[PDB]
Amino acid sequence: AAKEVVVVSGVRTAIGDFGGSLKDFSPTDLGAKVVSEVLSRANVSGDAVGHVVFGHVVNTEPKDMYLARVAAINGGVAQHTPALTVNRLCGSGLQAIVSAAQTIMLGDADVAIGGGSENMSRAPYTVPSARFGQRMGDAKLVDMMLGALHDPFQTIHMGVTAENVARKYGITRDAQDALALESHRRAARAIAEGRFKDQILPISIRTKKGEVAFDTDEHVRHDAGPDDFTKLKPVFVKEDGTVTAGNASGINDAAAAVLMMSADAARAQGVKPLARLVAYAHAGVDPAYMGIGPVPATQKALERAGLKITDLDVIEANEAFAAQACAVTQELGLDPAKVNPNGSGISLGHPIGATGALITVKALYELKRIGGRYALVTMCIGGGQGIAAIFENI
Amino acid sequence: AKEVVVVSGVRTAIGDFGGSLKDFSPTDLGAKVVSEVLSRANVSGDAVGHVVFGHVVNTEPKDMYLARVAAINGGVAQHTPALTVNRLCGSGLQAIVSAAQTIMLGDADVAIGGGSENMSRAPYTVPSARFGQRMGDAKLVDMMLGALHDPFQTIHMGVTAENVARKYGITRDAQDALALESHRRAARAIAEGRFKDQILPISIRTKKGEVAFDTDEHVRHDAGPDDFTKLKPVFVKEDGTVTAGNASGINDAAAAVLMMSADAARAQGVKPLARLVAYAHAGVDPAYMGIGPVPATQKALERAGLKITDLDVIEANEAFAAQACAVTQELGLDPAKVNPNGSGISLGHPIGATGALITVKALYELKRIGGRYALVTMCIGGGQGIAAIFENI
Amino acid sequence: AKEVVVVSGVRTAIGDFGGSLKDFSPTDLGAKVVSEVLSRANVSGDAVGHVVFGHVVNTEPKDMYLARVAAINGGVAQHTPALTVNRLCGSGLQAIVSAAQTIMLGDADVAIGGGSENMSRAPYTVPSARFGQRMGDAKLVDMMLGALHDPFQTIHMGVTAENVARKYGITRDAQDALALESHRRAARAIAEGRFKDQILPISIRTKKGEVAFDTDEHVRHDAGPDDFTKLKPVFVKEDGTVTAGNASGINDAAAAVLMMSADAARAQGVKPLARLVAYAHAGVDPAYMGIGPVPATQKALERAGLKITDLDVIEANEAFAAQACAVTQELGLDPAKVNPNGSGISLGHPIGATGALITVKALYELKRIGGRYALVTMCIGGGQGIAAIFENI
Amino acid sequence: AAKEVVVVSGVRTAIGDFGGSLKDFSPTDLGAKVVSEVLSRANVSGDAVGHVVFGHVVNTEPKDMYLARVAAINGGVAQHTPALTVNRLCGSGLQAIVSAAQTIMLGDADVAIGGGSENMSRAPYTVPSARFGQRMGDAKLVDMMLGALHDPFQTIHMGVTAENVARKYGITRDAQDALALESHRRAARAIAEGRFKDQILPISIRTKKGEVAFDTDEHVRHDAGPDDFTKLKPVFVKEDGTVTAGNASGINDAAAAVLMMSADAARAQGVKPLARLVAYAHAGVDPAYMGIGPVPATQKALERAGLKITDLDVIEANEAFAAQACAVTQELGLDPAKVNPNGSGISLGHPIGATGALITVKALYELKRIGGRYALVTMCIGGGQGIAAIFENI
Repeated sequence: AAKEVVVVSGVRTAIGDFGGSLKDFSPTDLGAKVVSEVLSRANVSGDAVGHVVFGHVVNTEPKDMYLARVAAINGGVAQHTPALTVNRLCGSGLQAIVSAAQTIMLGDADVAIGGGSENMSRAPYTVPSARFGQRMGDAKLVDMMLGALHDPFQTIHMGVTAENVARKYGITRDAQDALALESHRRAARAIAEGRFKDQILPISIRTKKGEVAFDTDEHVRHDAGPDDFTKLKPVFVKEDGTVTAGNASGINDAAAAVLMMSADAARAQGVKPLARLVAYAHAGVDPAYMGIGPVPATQKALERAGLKITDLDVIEANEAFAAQACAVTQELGLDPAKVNPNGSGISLGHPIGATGALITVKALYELKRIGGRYALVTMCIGGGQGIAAIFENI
Repeated sequence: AKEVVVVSGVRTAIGDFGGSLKDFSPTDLGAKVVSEVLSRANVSGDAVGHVVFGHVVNTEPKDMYLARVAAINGGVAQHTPALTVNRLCGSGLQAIVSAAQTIMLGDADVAIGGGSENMSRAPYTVPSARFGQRMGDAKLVDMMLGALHDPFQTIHMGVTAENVARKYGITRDAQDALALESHRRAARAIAEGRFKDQILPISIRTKKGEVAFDTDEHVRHDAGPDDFTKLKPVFVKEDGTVTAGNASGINDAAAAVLMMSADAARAQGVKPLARLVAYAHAGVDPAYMGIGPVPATQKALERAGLKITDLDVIEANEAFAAQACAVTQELGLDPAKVNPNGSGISLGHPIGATGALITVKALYELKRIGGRYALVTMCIGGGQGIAAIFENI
Repeated sequence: AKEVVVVSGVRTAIGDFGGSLKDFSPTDLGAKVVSEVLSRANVSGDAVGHVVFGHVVNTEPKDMYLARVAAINGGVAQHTPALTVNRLCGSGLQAIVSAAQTIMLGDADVAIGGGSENMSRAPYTVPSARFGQRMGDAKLVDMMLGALHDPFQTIHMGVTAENVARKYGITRDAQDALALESHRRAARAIAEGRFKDQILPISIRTKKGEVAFDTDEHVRHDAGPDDFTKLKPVFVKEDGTVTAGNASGINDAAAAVLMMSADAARAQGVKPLARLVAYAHAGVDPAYMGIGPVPATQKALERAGLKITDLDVIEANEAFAAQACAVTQELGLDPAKVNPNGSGISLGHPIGATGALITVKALYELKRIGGRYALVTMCIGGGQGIAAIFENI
Repeated sequence: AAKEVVVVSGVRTAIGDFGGSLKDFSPTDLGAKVVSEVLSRANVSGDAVGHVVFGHVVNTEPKDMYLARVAAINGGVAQHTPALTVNRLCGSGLQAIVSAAQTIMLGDADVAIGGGSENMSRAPYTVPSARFGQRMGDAKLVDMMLGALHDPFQTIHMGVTAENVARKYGITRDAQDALALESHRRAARAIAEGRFKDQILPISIRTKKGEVAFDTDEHVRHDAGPDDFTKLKPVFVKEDGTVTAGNASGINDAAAAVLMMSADAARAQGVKPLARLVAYAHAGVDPAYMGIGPVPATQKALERAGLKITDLDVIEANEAFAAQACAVTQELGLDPAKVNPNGSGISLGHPIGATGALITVKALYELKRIGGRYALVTMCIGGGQGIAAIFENI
């Protein structure tokens, strides 16, 4: 049978705004930082890692095509360890964990690191005409960030797909604004109570005034009220819009990782782990309704775990758009009080490829905060997919 | 872990840098090979549990969706998950392994694994363009050349080939000898038609009319040893051995295989190419990445319960003659069974697709000669190797 | 106002877009023509009072220094002031006028006037690159095409040529007739050697060895009317008449003349080409810029006390057959005396240099036929014309 | 003989910082604004202009290759008026005035506008490899602003040539800092007393808070003291430097213009003019010592006017670098109290192609402020030139 997967350690950076506090840190720099820190939290030597897998979507420089391997080596993992970079768009961070968990389940590794890293502030422009020349007439610099945020089949912003989902599932503007506000208030409470302190790795940021520690998610508005979201205008369609800058996730910079071991290695070393992996599942949907991807993915994951919605103490379902996040909670019958209890993409940000690893970290630490048992991690995926994993606190 | 059978496979002909496939984006070539493998396996696009594609150099925004776009435009139903993987030069074989893992773990009964790369379309980036340069000249960065540079010492992959030539005693004469033979085996394979059945022709729009591109165009059909000894090194100024002639090209191509669980293949009455026996991965010193195949192959043979002499076909990519000679030498392989129809030096190296493409070759060679076991392995920039073993059936 | 004599002049052969002079920067070509005119006039580079050069499209930072770089690297002493002027297609003749003005006003006894342009090397700009684009695709702007667009209506200069064809009754047949004849006159001039003495050969580095570039390469030597009537318009989709064949090319070239006060020329025993009789400028509707030469020429003939029938040589640049036919028609000129050896359609239009270059032609034609008065005029994008009249001596 | 040239009107914009308040106004936009305003100040119809000449160095867009003609037409000058753009680097603004004055002197025009316009914030990057392609390996985006500030013969920054001049002419660091400080204090006094109000055309600048008037030279430090310049480090050479960011001119955005007429047209219309043109002169020098160009140019201009240094009531000599400006004043024997009495490039900025027209405006208004008679306008020129003009208040 398949080997049990234990998540022994996890960490994330705080999440930086677009053009904000992490804009000078490359995706391989952020990835190496979380690799070194998960190894130290698990008390695992860099020479004892079987596989490294990292999620990552937008290459900012040539090194990023080597991302998992540079993150591993500069993170202190020995050169004999294989390293893989995976891209399942917004779900890459969680995919990387599943992919790393699969090496353990199949007996190819006893230890594996799964992470993600993304720096959207550093997303590049391309010039397709530069290699062979344009010859005459104007050409373009192609924004690879906005490009990654366009559905490749209809060439519409992810935001338009969020409007498709609000329309189809009856998610009003007032519902989306209520979810957005509540996410900022939960995140601001979590910061004030220190709920994130143990799971965040501070980053010292070179400033002209001397070094200061970046250890707080800066996208969060701490003074928010209803009118900050009411006054805003829809941004992605000209007619009958509901999706705004305020009730859509940010675009952001972050990295996160977890370190996992077979259950037998974990036993024999005597680790005090975060959780075990119970099940995962994938799904594809209509690309024009990609925001509801978590629904079938979550259903299939719960079937594989032998669990029901009501057994979930903690749910991290990324708020890519309040339009889709509301529809996900509505179609699955979730309790909004248990979904994203400390905020999510709208308030903390959406550092694409890192997001799915980061919110796994969030779910596992929240399980420990409340003494819960089971957590669901799930996210929608551009191009029309969903991914879900269930973890058990142990 | 369930048994994985490879029922069908296909590849495009390999295009030269700036050549016949320069106008075909990577998702276009990926969609073509997807649609064709579905039809060769006679499998509904509604019956696929997972698509995984390897791809290294994003040429446009759509490429960040490559597997998904390849699957949808190739006729796979929207309900199928789709994943893009990057293990540099091994990405193509990785995608096959990753897709086979979904079947081994019972997450899918049917899976497609493939690779697609168009280096001709590799872009230049401008890292200062979003927030501005402000003052001073800025860089336009070659993402193709950057993909071919080791990220630790910022040296060309070719310098790591010189390192491997030093450490393992691969002379310049030894390299050009392999390079020449690779081209003769390829030209010989093209002439006997060995590649016909595995290649999907692509119609390439010319002013002269419609013309079908179905032949690997990197091959020198008139090659003699003199064409190689006259060239001189290009990666180290003095005391060098790797040249443009004994190193692979960089190229444009796509390939894919369709796989099923053993049960599903039986129930569908499909006559399969091969079965997956084992795979393994290895990490090595990045300065010596070209030797990656040796420990990968050793670990895979261990898991498969085989030895080197049980291998009837070996596709060990020729990234550089300097590396491939050393791989053969260290593993004790029979050069007659290693790349019997050429490899990267003669046929090309369309990186993210190569591992899938040479898997296709290896399976079709097994059928040509009636062999049993085939090894597929390659070196990986950054310092890895990947290897897989297949059994004809 | 003192008398201005043109003692010497020279030009390069005109290169095609992407052709023989594509590797010669504008300051390089400018320095060449400076050094040569000094030596043809036998004037020390220490004796020059002013250098003025016309130039429109900056190809690199040095071009913002063009006149100064051309003068210094051409051997003019550093104590000579140097000015770059831009009156678009008239810049070359403007530089001559501006340099002649320093002599007329007694600010200098010796002055060089010239033009230099390399359109092949015209750059692309990135206006968002300094402070960044932030979000959304950005533009790479073609500065060559932008130079050829009217800045008021953002239409190609060719559309203004269609406007001129409408208003003045210039048929498509009339245009191709001028275009064909321009090419035959040029090929005929090249064959008799009319251009030999005025052209400075430039050695152009080829893999085949050293080869001398001394012949205007835009000329079709085998031209018949059929090569023009088969092409069809390119600047308005329907109801058009201007084509690639009856419009000038865009080209790379440099030219210059050296001038002196009458007294200084006498004292130096130099045998001059001609004297400056008069000049004038005109502004017109930008949508009809191609008719600019007509009022300029009329005003210049007034100041010179001459009429159209006193002109033995006319160099009226052929920007578009549609415009040049109308200029000849409105002024009542004899087509036999207008561009007797071709002009922009056959020879090319290296814009900032053209006005200087066709001044050179006009003066050398006066010597060839023993004529007295020559008119030099051209149209100017944005809606101007410039004209100058010279007297052989 | 040559016809007398009367300067009837003049105007300038305030001078914007690099990336500052004028960064969104193109050079043809600024040029049209000053064209329309000089015409209105002279009470001259746009249909009665004989020639327009504008100085301009760095093309920011295709329209700039038509700069004088777009400035003229969009400024309200009739389309029958010829328009010329001139480039004599830093001296282009004054050259444009001389060139326009020459059309009057030679009887080709009775009215002529001479101006300059530059927007360095909008100076572009080029990509020489874009038209025909780079094929392989990295390429460059070429900074055309920094390129314009490099000597084309040795490829050294103008700042290094300023160090050549300080060395050769014995201009110490303390002298350069004293000149720099004094320029900011004079400029700040001029702003507080309103000395610039009549000569500046306000520009309404679209801001999110509503329209605000840009009418004050923003480069000026109003709170400066000696230590702001002492603390700074040399910027252009590694050894034995004296030239700093603080004692070098800024790079800037501005436009200016004057309108001139033959003396007979001015008489017959009855204008109340600023000044008459007395003489101008040019000079070239060693490109490596370009900063002393104003010395021989000023000497030759004074010879042509039949005047002496001591007849000059007002001197506008552009402070490109305190190193060169000090040497110019020292070699000509000028009184520093009469040179740049209200500041210059170091404190107000150096909007290259506009600078020479702008400081003509400054000199003519200062003549009126003090009832002086003769003003010298002079500037150094990259590549090694100088230009000078003398005006008489009438």
